Amino acid sequence: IRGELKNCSFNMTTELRDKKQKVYSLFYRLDVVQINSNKEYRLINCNTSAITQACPKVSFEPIPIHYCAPAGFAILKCKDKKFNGTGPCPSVS
Amino acid sequence: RPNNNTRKSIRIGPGQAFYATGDIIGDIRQAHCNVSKATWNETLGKVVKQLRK
Amino acid sequence: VQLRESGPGLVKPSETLSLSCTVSQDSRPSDHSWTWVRQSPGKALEWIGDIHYNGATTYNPSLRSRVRIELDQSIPRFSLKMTSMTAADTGMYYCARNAIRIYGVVALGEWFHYGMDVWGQGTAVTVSSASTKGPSVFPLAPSSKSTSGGTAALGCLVKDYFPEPVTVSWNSGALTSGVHTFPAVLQSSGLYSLSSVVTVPSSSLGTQTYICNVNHKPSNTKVDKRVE
Amino acid sequence: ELTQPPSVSVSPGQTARITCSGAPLTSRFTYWYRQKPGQAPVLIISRSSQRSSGWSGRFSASWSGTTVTLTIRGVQADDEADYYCQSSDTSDSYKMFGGGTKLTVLGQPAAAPSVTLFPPSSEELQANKATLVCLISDFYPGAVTVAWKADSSPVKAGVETTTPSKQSNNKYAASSYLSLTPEQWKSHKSYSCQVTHEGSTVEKTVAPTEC
Ligand SMILES: *[C@@H]1O[C@H](CO)[C@@H](O[C@@H]2O[C@H](CO)[C@@H](O[C@@H]3O[C@H](CO[C@H]4O[C@H](CO[C@H]5O[C@H](CO)[C@@H](O)[C@H](O)[C@@H]5O[C@H]5O[C@H](CO)[C@@H](O)[C@H](O)[C@@H]5O)[C@@H](O)[C@H](O[C@H]5O[C@H](CO)[C@@H](O)[C@H](O)[C@@H]5O)[C@@H]4O)[C@@H](O)[C@H](O[C@H]4O[C@H](CO[C@H]5O[C@H](CO)[C@@H](O)[C@H](O)[C@@H]5O)[C@@H](O)[C@H](O)[C@@H]4O)[C@@H]3O)[C@H](O)[C@H]2NC(C)=O)[C@H](O)[C@H]1NC(C)=O
Ligand SMILES: *[C@@H]1O[C@H](CO)[C@@H](O[C@@H]2O[C@H](CO)[C@@H](O[C@@H]3O[C@H](CO[C@H]4O[C@H](CO[C@H]5O[C@H](CO)[C@@H](O)[C@H](O)[C@@H]5O)[C@@H](O)[C@H](O[C@H]5O[C@H](CO)[C@@H](O)[C@H](O)[C@@H]5O)[C@@H]4O)[C@@H](O)[C@H](O[C@H]4O[C@H](CO)[C@@H](O)[C@H](O)[C@@H]4O)[C@@H]3O)[C@H](O)[C@H]2NC(C)=O)[C@H](O)[C@H]1NC(C)=O
Ligand SMILES: *[C@@H]1O[C@H](CO)[C@@H](O[C@@H]2O[C@H](CO)[C@@H](O[C@@H]3O[C@H](CO[C@H]4O[C@H](CO[C@H]5O[C@H](CO)[C@@H](O)[C@H](O)[C@@H]5O)[C@@H](O)[C@H](O[C@H]5O[C@H](CO[C@H]6O[C@H](CO)[C@@H](O)[C@H](O)[C@@H]6O)[C@@H](O)[C@H](O)[C@@H]5O)[C@@H]4O)[C@@H](O)[C@H](O)[C@@H]3O)[C@H](O)[C@H]2NC(C)=O)[C@H](O)[C@H]1NC(C)=O
Ligand SMILES: *[C@@H]1O[C@H](CO)[C@@H](O[C@@H]2O[C@H](CO)[C@@H](O[C@@H]3O[C@H](CO[C@H]4O[C@H](CO[C@H]5O[C@H](CO)[C@@H](O)[C@H](O)[C@@H]5O)[C@@H](O)[C@H](O)[C@@H]4O)[C@@H](O)[C@H](O[C@H]4O[C@H](CO)[C@@H](O)[C@H](O)[C@@H]4O)[C@@H]3O)[C@H](O)[C@H]2NC(C)=O)[C@H](O)[C@H]1NC(C)=O
Ligand SMILES: *[C@@H]1O[C@H](CO)[C@@H](O[C@@H]2O[C@H](CO)[C@@H](O[C@@H]3O[C@H](CO[C@H]4O[C@H](CO[C@H]5O[C@H](CO)[C@@H](O)[C@H](O)[C@@H]5O)[C@@H](O)[C@H](O)[C@@H]4O)[C@@H](O)[C@H](O)[C@@H]3O)[C@H](O)[C@H]2NC(C)=O)[C@H](O)[C@H]1NC(C)=O
Ligand SMILES: *[C@@H]1O[C@H](CO)[C@@H](O[C@@H]2O[C@H](CO)[C@@H](O[C@@H]3O[C@H](CO)[C@@H](O)[C@H](O[C@H]4O[C@H](CO)[C@@H](O)[C@H](O)[C@@H]4O)[C@@H]3O)[C@H](O)[C@H]2NC(C)=O)[C@H](O)[C@H]1NC(C)=O
Ligand SMILES: *[C@@H]1O[C@H](CO)[C@@H](O[C@@H]2O[C@H](CO)[C@@H](O[C@@H]3O[C@H](CO[C@H]4O[C@H](CO)[C@@H](O)[C@H](O)[C@@H]4O)[C@@H](O)[C@H](O)[C@@H]3O)[C@H](O)[C@H]2NC(C)=O)[C@H](O)[C@H]1NC(C)=O
Ligand SMILES: *[C@@H]1O[C@H](CO)[C@@H](O[C@@H]2O[C@H](CO)[C@@H](O[C@@H]3O[C@H](CO)[C@@H](O)[C@H](O)[C@@H]3O)[C@H](O)[C@H]2NC(C)=O)[C@H](O)[C@H]1NC(C)=O
Repeated sequence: IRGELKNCSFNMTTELRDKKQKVYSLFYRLDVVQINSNKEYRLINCNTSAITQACPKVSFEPIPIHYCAPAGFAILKCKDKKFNGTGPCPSVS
Repeated sequence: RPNNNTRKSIRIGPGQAFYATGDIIGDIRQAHCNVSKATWNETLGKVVKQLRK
Repeated sequence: VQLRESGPGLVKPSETLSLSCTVSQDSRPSDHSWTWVRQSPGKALEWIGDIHYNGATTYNPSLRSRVRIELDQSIPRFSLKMTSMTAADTGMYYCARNAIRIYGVVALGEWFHYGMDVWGQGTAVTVSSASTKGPSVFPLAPSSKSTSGGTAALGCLVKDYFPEPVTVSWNSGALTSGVHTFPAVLQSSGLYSLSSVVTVPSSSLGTQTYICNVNHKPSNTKVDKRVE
Repeated sequence: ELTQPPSVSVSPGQTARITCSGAPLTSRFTYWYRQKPGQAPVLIISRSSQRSSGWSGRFSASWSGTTVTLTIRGVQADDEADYYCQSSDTSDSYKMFGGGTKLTVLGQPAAAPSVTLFPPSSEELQANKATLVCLISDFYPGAVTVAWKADSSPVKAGVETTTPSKQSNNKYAASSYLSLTPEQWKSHKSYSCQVTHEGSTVEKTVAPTEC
């Protein structure tokens, strides 16, 4: 003077507990909300429950996990292609 | 997601490091999903055929 | 890369007018959107309708009652129509390309505008009834004051014509090193009286005495006349 | 439905200021373009993405609040014409043009005529009306009277004149024409025109004797 993220300045503790530091950061909308000329915001979760950062080197990719039975147990598979809801399955494994 | 996010690590005490969105590089572009309209029209059709009965 | 307007340039106060703009050598004219504009005789520019290859029309709400714009599909050459309101609106109308540079994905809203980048040659139209009479070919003559080179007076004026536009050329478009053109007034009768002077080096003019195009305007009456 | 100043003047070689005020200055940038006499407009400023628009062609522009600014470069020599404003609306529908400015550079010298007058010769005088080719050009500004004389004294008479229009580097022109019958051209006197701008103004005599 297209706007859905906001340039946030705020005051945050540093390495030393005594001193403080001011740095900027960008946050997506809805993750932050106003309070009451210069807008003032707050994280949407600080109102509710606590917060913990996801680990930096952790893959959230779904990989195949197999479920298998314990001794004396067995898993039965419905090999019937048409299987309306559930009922007696003629082809079991 | 076309956004080019830069990594800004700022420590908040020892060992701990918050990973903030940095400064964006390139014009802001909204994230999107592509669906083959041809492929989608038939998948939605076979369901209403099975749902018919 | 280039484009020129096309179509008739006068109108009776009633009825509609058709103007077409051809564009060629464009490397990709599908995405680029097009538009018309006008400049009233009182030097007040304005805007008319946006048109695009998708089939989107929207014109100036102060003019929507008359304007209806259409795009030809086979080749790039759009046209503009104006219905009832035509008097005083006339003056001169331009053809321009609304440059659309896109940076993201279409249909989402990432297609910010570049504005006008290439315009047409710029044609003129006026509404005033009456008809054309045609130019009367005429020479104004020179005087051999001195054998040696000096300031040169030349003439190939014409008294009458009705359409305001004018076509004049010297030696059939060869040397425009000193061509001049000056407008004329209505002289109450209606027809204007435009004259064109040229200033070429004068010393000894024998076989290369130069010529005048006199191409005429509403009805083409090209009368090439040579000066003595 | 926007506002633009029609007439601002500034010193040559110095910076200048153009404004265009309106409400929908949030939807689609600004634009301006320049209109030379008898020529098509050209892109003064463009937008390739976000801030990189004004930059280094020269010019540069600023957008304060309601009105925007076209802070042009330092040199302003001869780049003079009429400037408008484009832009679109908040609903993207239609475009409004609200006029614009015509800037003029000072420090240029005054008028200096140097055009010879032409008389009607051959072809015309043999039809029905010899008429009077009585023209002159090259001047700035206009308002100088040609005052065509009957013998050696300016007869007011009765013929039309044209309103000056600029060409090339300013230079008001359009000239002035006259129109009498041969019963007055071939019967009254020898004819001669004049120029009365200010101070020193020179002109040329007529006379016939072509045959
Ligand atoms: C899911 O499906 C959707 C479908 O909707 C997919 O969406 C697609 O998303 C991609 C991005 O992921 C997006 O790509 C973007 O393309 C645009 C446009 O570039 C294309 O068109 C250009 C125009 O060519 C014209 O101009 C050139 C140069 O003048 C001429 O050489 C041409 O002949 C042609 O000229 C005509 O038009 C001009 C302009 O009107 C006139 O002046 C001429 O007279 C004439 O009429 C092409 O140049 C360009 O081609 C180049 O790249 C392609 C692809 O790599 C390549 O094949 C080709 O060989 C060539 O090398 C494209 O074809 C891009 O603008 C955009 O990003 C780029 O530019 C961005 C902005 O400009 C930047 O640079 C300027 C320069 O100074 C700067 O000033 C700006 O500040 C800015 O930084 C920039 O941000 C980017 O970083 C890039 O540089 C994208 O590349 C598709 O459009 C979009 N598709 C649709 C249909 O929406 C989606 O991806 C799918 N998801 C998947 C696949 O999973
Ligand atoms: C439903 O299933 C689909 C399909 O599985 C699934 O989509 C997959 O999603 C996962 C993540 O969840 C994707 O995996 C990520 O890929 C990231 C990008 O790199 C990818 O492509 C590389 C292309 O390599 C080719 O070309 C290069 C040059 O361009 C060339 O050098 C190569 O030789 C090759 O020809 C590919 O290489 C890469 O992964 C392998 O190889 C690289 C080295 O080449 C190696 O570094 C990798 O570890 C790996 O061996 C990958 O396929 C990738 O960035 C990302 O994380 C890794 O890299 C980051 C970058 O810093 C590191 O920080 C991090 O430590 C990791 O090493 C991760 O690998 C996967 O590509 C998707 N689909 C495909 C194609 O399989 C959906 O998510 C599923 N549905 C849901 C619920 O989402
Ligand atoms: C999210 O928000 C964050 C918030 O931090 C964003 O990060 C910020 O981004 C902005 C971008 O503007 C950065 O601002 C930059 O500041 C640096 C450093 O400051 C030096 O230059 C200043 C120049 O004045 C500025 O403003 C004038 C106003 O007209 C401009 O003309 C000028 O170009 C500058 O932008 C100096 O004031 C300052 O003072 C000292 O040095 C001066 C050196 O000479 C300068 O000033 C003279 C006039 O005095 C000029 O003639 C000369 O050309 C030069 O400009 C000296 O004169 C003065 O007396 C003092 O000694 C500093 O030198 C500038 O270099 C950049 O141009 C810009 O202004 C913020 O720094 C940055 N935040 C941080 C962490 O600092 C973030 O960008 C955003 N998100 C995104 C989208 O990334
Ligand atoms: C999202 O943003 C990120 C952050 O910018 C983008 O990451 C960078 O993008 C650019 C452009 O796409 C990539 O291309 C180029 O990489 C060149 C190589 O630099 C790396 O190797 C260097 C080794 O030596 C090289 O440079 C030296 C000079 O220092 C030369 O003498 C030598 O011959 C080699 O060419 C390292 O020194 C350097 O630290 C890098 O690790 C760069 O040289 C090149 O720089 C040009 O462009 C810069 C802007 O990107 C500009 O500031 C420079 O002045 C110069 O014009 C350019 O970076 C990078 O490889 C890439 N990676 C990193 C880590 O920078 C990312 O690309 C972007 N996403 C998109 C959409 O592109
Ligand atoms: C981060 O943590 C800080 C501290 O806990 C939070 O508080 C604000 O911090 C900012 C700095 O980022 C303060 O603003 C600055 O105030 C400077 C001086 O303040 C004193 O004078 C002010 C009036 O200014 C006059 O005097 C100055 C002296 O330099 C002159 O330069 C001026 O021209 C005036 O003459 C008083 O209002 C103030 O109370 C002090 O007496 C000033 O120089 C800087 O330009 C700047 O204005 C701000 O005052 C702090 N407090 C407030 C009310 O917010 C901060 O909120 C935390 N994070 C955030 C959200 O930023
Ligand atoms: C954390 O803080 C948030 C933010 O304040 C708070 O979530 C809020 O909860 C209130 C509960 O009242 C929400 O207020 C509602 O908002 C919805 C959506 O706009 C309205 O539809 C609700 O009713 C309105 O319309 C009704 C029609 O009958 C009226 O009867 C009624 O009076 C209202 O006008 C109502 O306004 C508020 O929107 C949310 N904020 C969010 C999530 O956007 C949350 O409860 C707090 N948690 C804690 C700390 O307890
Ligand atoms: C998948 O296919 C399975 C195999 O067909 C379905 O199981 C069937 O489910 C129905 C309903 O749960 C069972 O009983 C039915 O009952 C109706 C109602 O009968 C009463 O009313 C009618 C008139 O409305 C009247 O005529 C009767 O006299 C009764 O008063 C009957 O009309 C049906 O004929 C039928 O008896 C079936 O017994 C049951 N079949 C079996 C044994 O598998 C299953 O519902 C399907 N869907 C899912 C999600 O699994
Ligand atoms: C998902 O994004 C991918 C690109 O990353 C799009 O994949 C490409 O889709 C086109 C569709 O025409 C494929 O074109 C044709 O593929 C056939 C083989 O299936 C090939 O024989 C033809 O020559 C031609 O290339 C293209 O191959 C394909 N790329 C790959 C490697 O998958 C895909 O279309 C996007 N999803 C949607 C919604 O379309």
